[PDB]
Amino acid sequence: KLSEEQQHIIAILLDAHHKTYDPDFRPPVPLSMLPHLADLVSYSIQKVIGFAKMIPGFRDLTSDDQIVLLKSSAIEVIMLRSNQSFTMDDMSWDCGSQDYKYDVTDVSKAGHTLELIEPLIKFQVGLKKLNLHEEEHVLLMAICIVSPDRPGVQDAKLVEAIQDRLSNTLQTYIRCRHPPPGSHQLYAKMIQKLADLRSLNEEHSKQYRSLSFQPENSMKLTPLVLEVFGN
Amino acid sequence: NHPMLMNLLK
Ligand SMILES: C[C@H](CCC(=O)O)[C@H]1CC[C@H]2[C@@H]3CC[C@@H]4C[C@@H](CC(C)(C)O)CC[C@]4(C)[C@H]3CC[C@]12C
Repeated sequence: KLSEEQQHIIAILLDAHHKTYDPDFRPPVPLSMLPHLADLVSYSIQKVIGFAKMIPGFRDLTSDDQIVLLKSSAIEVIMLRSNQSFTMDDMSWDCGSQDYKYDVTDVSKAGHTLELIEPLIKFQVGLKKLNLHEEEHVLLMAICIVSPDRPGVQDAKLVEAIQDRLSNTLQTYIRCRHPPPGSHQLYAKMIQKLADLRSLNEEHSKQYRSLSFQPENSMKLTPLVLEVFGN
Repeated sequence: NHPMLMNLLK
């Protein structure tokens, strides 16, 4: 049974998502797409921060814990939130028009190899196959951000208490509202997707470190990307 | 060390 509190949490996370996700940048053009896609990701980081600030209990963390959680999660949340614009019709992110339509070729021209891109595309396909409710999608984004196992977290106990309330809200939603048999081990498959995102984060960091030790490539980034993903 | 993040969090 979904408590008043649990429904309040879902309503809040749905509105936060609606306020910060909508399918100004340098134009789309092996690195030709890095200016455009670095701008897109930079913008997307700002929106992830916007979403995070509206997660019930996130405000009650120290500024230091908020920073470490957003630094560690930002790329995972961007990959995860991108699933809504992703289409299996052509393995592309279709943000409206052919201008802002991104296939394997496009996202392969921002200095990352198929060693990131191929798992990234397979992750989007896997996530489409789960066919999540938007309620489940936004809880998963919130659980992704507020995880007590991120490096540097000071108050793990408060982060864990917040993530446990979100997790309990998700498990309860799945049992009460997700149709069986689609609900069977759905919580476990969602947590596995979070593990896939940590793996994608690891591969991204490794490629980011290499790419961004080429100053000509670092030059094409944004100040926010350099602050969040590092120098 | 993260003034842009800090600013966006405010
Ligand atoms: C288009 C799509 C969002 C659509 C939506 O929101 O609805 C996003 C989500 C994940 C994004 C990719 C993440 C990894 C890197 C990050 C910087 C590169 C740096 C150098 C910062 O890592 C740019 C290249 C690349 C590959 C991105 C390409 C664009 C991707 C696929």
